Amino acid sequence: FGGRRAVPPNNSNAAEDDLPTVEEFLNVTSVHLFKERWDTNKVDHHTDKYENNKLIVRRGQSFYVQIDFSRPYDPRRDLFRVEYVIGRYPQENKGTYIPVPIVSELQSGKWGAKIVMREDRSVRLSIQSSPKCIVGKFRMYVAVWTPYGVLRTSRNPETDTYILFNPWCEDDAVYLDNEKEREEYVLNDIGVIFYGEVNDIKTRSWSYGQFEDGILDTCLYVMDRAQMDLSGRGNPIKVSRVGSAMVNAKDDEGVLVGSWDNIYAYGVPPSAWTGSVDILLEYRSSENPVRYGQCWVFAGVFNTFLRCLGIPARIVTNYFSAHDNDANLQMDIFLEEDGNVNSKLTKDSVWNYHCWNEAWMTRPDLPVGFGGWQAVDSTPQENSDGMYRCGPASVQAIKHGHVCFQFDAPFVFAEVNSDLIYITAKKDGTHVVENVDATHIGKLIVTKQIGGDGMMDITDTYKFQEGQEEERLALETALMYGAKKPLNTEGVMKSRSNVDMDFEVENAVLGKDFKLSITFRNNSHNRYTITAYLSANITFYTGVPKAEFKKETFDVTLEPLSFKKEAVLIQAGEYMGQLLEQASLHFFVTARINETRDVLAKQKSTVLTIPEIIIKVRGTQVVGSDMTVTVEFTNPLKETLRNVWVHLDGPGVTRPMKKMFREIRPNSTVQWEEVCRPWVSGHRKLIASMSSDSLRHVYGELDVQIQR
Amino acid sequence: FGGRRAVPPNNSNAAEDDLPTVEEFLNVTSVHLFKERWDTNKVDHHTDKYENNKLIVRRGQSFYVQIDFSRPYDPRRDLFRVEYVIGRYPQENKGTYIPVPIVSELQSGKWGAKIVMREDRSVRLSIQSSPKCIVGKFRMYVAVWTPYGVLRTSRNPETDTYILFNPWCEDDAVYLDNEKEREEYVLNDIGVIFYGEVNDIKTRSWSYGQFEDGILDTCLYVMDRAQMDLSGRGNPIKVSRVGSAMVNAKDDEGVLVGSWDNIYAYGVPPSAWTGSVDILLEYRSSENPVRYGQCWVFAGVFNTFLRCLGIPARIVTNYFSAHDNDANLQMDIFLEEDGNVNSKLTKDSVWNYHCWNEAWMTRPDLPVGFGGWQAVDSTPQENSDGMYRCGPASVQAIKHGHVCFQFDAPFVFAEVNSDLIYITAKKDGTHVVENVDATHIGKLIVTKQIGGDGMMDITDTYKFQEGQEEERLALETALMYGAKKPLNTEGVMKSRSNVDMDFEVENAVLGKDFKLSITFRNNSHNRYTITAYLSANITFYTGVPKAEFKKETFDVTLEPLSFKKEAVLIQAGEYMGQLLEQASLHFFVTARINETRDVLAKQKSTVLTIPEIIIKVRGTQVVGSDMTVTVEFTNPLKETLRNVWVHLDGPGVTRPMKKMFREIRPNSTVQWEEVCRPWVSGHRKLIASMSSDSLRHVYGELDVQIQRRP
Repeated sequence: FGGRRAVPPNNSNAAEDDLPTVEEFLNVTSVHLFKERWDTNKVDHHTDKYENNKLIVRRGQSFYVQIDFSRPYDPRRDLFRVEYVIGRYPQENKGTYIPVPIVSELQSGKWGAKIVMREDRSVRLSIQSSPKCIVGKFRMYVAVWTPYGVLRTSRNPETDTYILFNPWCEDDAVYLDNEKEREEYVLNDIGVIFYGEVNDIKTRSWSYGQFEDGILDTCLYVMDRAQMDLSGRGNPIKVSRVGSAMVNAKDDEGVLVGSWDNIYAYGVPPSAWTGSVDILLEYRSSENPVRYGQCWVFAGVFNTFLRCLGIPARIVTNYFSAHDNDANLQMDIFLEEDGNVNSKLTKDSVWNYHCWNEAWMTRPDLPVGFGGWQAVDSTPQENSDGMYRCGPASVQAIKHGHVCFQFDAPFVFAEVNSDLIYITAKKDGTHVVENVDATHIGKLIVTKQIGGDGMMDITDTYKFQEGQEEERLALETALMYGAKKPLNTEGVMKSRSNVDMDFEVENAVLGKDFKLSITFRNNSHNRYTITAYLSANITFYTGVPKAEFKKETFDVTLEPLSFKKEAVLIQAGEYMGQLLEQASLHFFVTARINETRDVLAKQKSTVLTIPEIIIKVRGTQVVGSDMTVTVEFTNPLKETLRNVWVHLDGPGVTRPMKKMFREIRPNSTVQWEEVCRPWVSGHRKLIASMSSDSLRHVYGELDVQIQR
Repeated sequence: FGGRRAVPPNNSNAAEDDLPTVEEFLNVTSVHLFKERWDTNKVDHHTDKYENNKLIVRRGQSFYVQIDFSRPYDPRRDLFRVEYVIGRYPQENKGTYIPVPIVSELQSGKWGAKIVMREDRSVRLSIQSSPKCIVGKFRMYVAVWTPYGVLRTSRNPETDTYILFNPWCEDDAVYLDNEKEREEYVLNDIGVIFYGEVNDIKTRSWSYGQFEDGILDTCLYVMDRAQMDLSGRGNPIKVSRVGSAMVNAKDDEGVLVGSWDNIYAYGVPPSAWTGSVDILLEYRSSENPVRYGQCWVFAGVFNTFLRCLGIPARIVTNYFSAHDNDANLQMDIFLEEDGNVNSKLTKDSVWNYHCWNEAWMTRPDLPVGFGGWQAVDSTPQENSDGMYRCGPASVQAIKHGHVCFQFDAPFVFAEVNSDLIYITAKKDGTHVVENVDATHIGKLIVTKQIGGDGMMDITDTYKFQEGQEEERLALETALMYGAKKPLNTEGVMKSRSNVDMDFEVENAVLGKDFKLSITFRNNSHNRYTITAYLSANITFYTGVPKAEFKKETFDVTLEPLSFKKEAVLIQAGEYMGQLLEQASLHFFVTARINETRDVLAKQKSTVLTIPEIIIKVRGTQVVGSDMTVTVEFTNPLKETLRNVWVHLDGPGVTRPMKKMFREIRPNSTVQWEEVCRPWVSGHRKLIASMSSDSLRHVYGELDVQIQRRP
C-alpha cells in the first residue's frame, strides 16, 4: 500500500522492529562483547573515554566478541552469522540490515568475521565493519541457519553497539593522517574560543564534553528529530550538512534560540554558558530549543556534535567578519558632505569577530583537491535557499575563489574578503565613492593550537597575502561564480596627498579613562590643512551601534614632513553608562585634506578589559577523591551587581553548576566553595563565568592535574 | 610587397636598427649607471654575482641612474624621456620600445622614472620597470624634445642594460615568497644530482655556473636561435616552454645531442660532464649541438638556463621511472607458462631513475590553484605533439589527476603512476594477467635540500599515499582525461595463496662478489611447493638490458606456517665481463605455486659501488691567491685503463679543465695537481670526474671556503 513507496522511510535510530526468534541445531547461551573501558576493544577503538556502558567501536576496524554455545561449534555441520540492524525498517540493500558472515579471511572494508579461536562451546570472533558503515546505535542478533528455518537470538539491550566514524582508519572518509591532530580534533573535550578584536585578542575555555554521560545519545537524538534518513548517517557531508541546521532553532525546530538583545529576559544569557553539556542535556530533556545562544555558542555545540560522532572538528574565529553579506564583496560606509560619518545609511556593520566551524572530511562530490577542512557556519544568513547555516564549503575552494562548488561557498567567501567602501551621501541624491579599504575585512583567522591553549594563525588557508598575483586572481574568480562587487570602484579613489593618518587606541579597563592617539604623517614637501573628525560608538560585537558617545572634531596642519600627533582622552564617565555585554567601543576617524579634498578614513574598535574570575583548588587531586574549589569574583564596578549567577564547569571534574548572589556591593568580593569528586585523570580545567542583570562576560579557568 | 604583416618579426635580441639622432639645446653630456658589482643597483637587485660589465637589473624594481646635461634641467619648459629598446623592429604596443615617462611618483605596475635629486646640470633618476617586462638586453637612449623635433643620444654599448625575472618582487609571476628559497633556487650555482637506485641513492655535484663569464649571453642566444618572439620573452611559461625544446637537438637545432650507446665515439660521454658552463660555451662557439648528454645532463643545462634568467628552478630525480609511456598507466611484463621471464617482447623497461626540472611560476592560463612548481622534462617522449619535451605541467594538477590542463600532463603523470603488469604469453597466442604491481613505479622522488647537499623527499607533491581514498580518485580523474589502462586487471591478482616471496640483495664494489636471499614465507596452514626462477640482467640505467649474466631455478617446499630463504652468490666473474657504464644490474625473481597455480613476481635493481676521486686543495684559500689542487684517482680494476680523462670544475674557482692519461696500471694511483686562483669567495666546491673507455661515471667533489682578499 502507500503507493508512494514500498517500505516507509527508516529515519529514527530510536524506532525499532523486533526480528523473529524462530523463522534445527546449535544455540547461543551468551555473547561476549569485550566491552569494559580498559579492555582491548574500547581501548583499541579510542572510545574508552565515553561514559558509556554499551560497546562503542569505530567503523572500518575490528573488535572481538565471544559467543558461547550449548555444545561445541562443529565447523562441518554448524552454521551461524551475526546480524546488525537499525531503524524500524531495515533493508539489507540500504545498509540498515547487516548480516555478518563467518569467513576465512577478512578483507578491505567489507563486513566480515573470523573464528579466531574456538574452544569448549566458545568461538571468539574478530568482526570487522565497513568503513562506510552508518553511524548510530545498532542491535546485534546471532542467527543459526537450521535446515528448517533460521532461529535467532532475542532482543538483548545489553548488546547494543555504537559505531562511530573512525578518523584512524585509512579508508574512512574522515581519516586524519596525524595522531596529534586526532587527539586534538577528535579526542579533546575542552577547547578555547578566541574573541575580542584583532589588536586585543581575548580567550576563554569551553567544555566540549563529548564523552560526558548522555551526549552521544542526544547527538543521535538530534538526527532523529531532524528525521534524518538512516542511510545518510554514515556520510560526513550530510551529517554535518543536516546537523549544522538543527543547531539554530527556527521556531520549535533546532537546539538553540539566537538572541542579540542585551537583555535576555527568558533564558540563560549567551555569555553565561561554560560549555556544551549544559545545553545538550537541557535540549534533550526539554525537547525544546534552549534559550539564547550566539555565534560562538552555536559553534561550541556543533563542535561537540562532530567530535562525539567522530568527525574531526574545530572552532575558528574571523576578525572583522562580513556576515549577512548576501554575496556582496563590498560593505558600505556613508559619509556626510563635509566629511563626517553619515548615519542614515551606514546600517551595514562588520563583526569584531565571528565564530564558525571547520570539519574534516573528503569531498567525492567535488573535483579531487577540495577535501580536508570544510567550513560550516551554523549562524544563519541568507543564502541561495534562504537564511540558513552555510556549507560545508571547502576552505581550499574559498581560498582560490571556486565558489561554484557547493555548500554556499560564496557567502562564506565574502565573510572574509569584502572591501570597505566609503561613499559621500551628497545633496542632489548623488553618491561619490571616496576611498576603499581592502584590508580591514578578514584580518586574522585563528583557532586553538594543537599544542595547548595558544592561538594558531590559520589566515593563509582562507586567503593569499595581498598584492601577490594569485590573490587578485582568486578574487576575480569568485566574481565569475556569482560573488558581486556592485559599486564599480571606477578607477582609483584617493591619494591622500600622501598624507598618512593612523591612530592607536590605548586598551583600557572597565571604568578607566584612556587615550586615543591620532597620527598624521605628512610625507610630502607641502603644507596641508586637515579637518579630521572623531565619532565613537557603543556597539554590540556584531558592530550594531547602540549610540554615539563622543564626537570631537580637529583642524590640524601638517607642514612639509610635519609628523603631527593629536590626542584625545576618552572619559570613563562618558561610556560607562551605556556599555553593552562585550564592552566594545568603535571609532570612526575620517578626515579631509582641505587642499586636494582627499577624505581619509580609518576605524578600529576596542574592548574594555573586564577581569578574570579566580578559581583555586585545595585538596587531593586524585580521581574519586574530594577536591575543594573556590571561585572568587570581585565586583570591579563601583556600582552594585544584582542577581549574580556564577557558573562552575569542568569535564571530568564536575557537572556544570550555577549559584546566585542577590547582590555584590560595589568593589565587593564573594566566594563560592564547591567540592568536586573527579572521575577523569590527567590534564583538566575548571571553567567559570559570571552573569548578572548588570555586567557579564566574565570568565576564569584553572588547569588541575589529576591521577589514580 | 609584404602582405603577410606590416612590420617584420622582431625575433633576435642580438639585432639592432639605429635610432635617429634627430627626429632643445638640453643635450646630454653623459649617462651614469651605478653598475659596479659593489654598487647599490647590482646589490639591491641581486645581480652582483654575474661576471658582467653591463648594468643588470630586474623587472618591477627601481634602479638609480644619472644624466648630465649641457645646461641645467629647467622643469618649466624642458622635456625628455629615457627610452629602452630591443631588436631591429621595436614597437611601443608590443613592449619592445619603452619610452620612460618622467613622472612625479613611481606608479606601481608601470614604467616611470622619478626625479630624485636635481643639483645643477645633473638629474639623478630613480627608474622603475614593469613587472611584466620582456627579459633581455635592451639599449638605452635619452630623448630631448625640441619644437622642431626630437633630440636623441647615440648608440652607446656602455649603457646596454639587462633586465631579468624578479623572484623578489611581488608583482612578478616568478615571485618566490621565501628568501632562503630564492637563494637555493636562483642564486645557488652549485647543485647535486641524485642517482643510482631507490635504496642505494648515489649523489654527485653539478656546476650550474649561471653567473660565470658568458653564460647569460649564451642563454639569450638560445632564444635567438629558436627565433623566439621578443614580446614573449617576459613569459616564464613561454620561456620554459621554448627553452626546454632547445635542449635536445632535434637534428642540428638544439644545445645537446643525446646518446645512450655506452660507446660515445664521436663526442664526450654524458657521464664526463661536470656542469653546464662547458656545454653552453661549446654550443655558442660552434653553433651546433654539443655531443652527448642524457637525462640528468639535459636537466643540468636547462637548470642553468632557468636560474640564469631568474626563474626559480630545481632538478628532480624520479625513482622507478616509466618513461616513454604513451599516457599509458600500465607497464607490460611477459612471462612464459613455466614462470620464466619471456623477453620475446617485454620491451618496456622502467628507468632506474629519471631527472627532470621544476620551475617556479604562476599559471595564469589555468584555474587558480595551479601555480607553484611545474615539471618540464626536456628528455623528449611522444606526447600529443610528437616526440618533444613535456611541460610545463603543473605538479598540483598532476597529484590531483587533473591531467586535461595544458602542457603534456598525462605523460608526466604516467612517469610517476604506472602499474607493473605481469602477463603470461600462452603458446596458443593468448595472454593471462597473473600479478599486478601498483607500488613499483615512482617509489621515491627526491631533490637537493634547501639547507645543503642533502636529499629531500618530494614524493608527496606528485602523489597521495598509495593506499588512501584520495589516491584512488586522483587516478580515476586521470582516466577521465586521456591516461589509459589498456589491460583490465579483471578483479584478480588477490593474495597468491598467502605466500610472501621477497629477496634482499647486498651490494659490493666492482670486482667483488655478492649474494641474494630469496625469502619465501608460507603464511597459511598448508604444505606448498614452488618452482622459482632468477633472471639476472646487466642493464643501462634506463632499464634497457644488454645481457643475462645468470639464470637459476629452485623448487621449494613450504610446510604449514614457515619460512624459507634461498641464498645465491653472484660470482664477480659473470657480471664483471660485461657491465655497462653505470654498473647497473637487474634481477627478476618469478615463482609459481604448483598447487594453486599462483604466480609470485618480484624485481629489483642494483648498482655497484665505485670508489670516488679524491680532491685535495693546498696553499692559501683566498680570492686572488694561488691554490693548489690535487685530484687522485685509483683505478679499481685489474686491467690497464687506456685514454683516461680527468675533469676539474668549480664555478668561481676555475674554468672547467680536463686532462688525459694514456693508460693506468691495475689498482694503481694517478694524480693531478692544477693551480687555481679563485675570484669568488665564501663556500665554493671543486668537482671532478673521470671517464675512460673501460670505466666511467666515477666522481669526486670537495667543499672549500675561500676567504676574501683584504
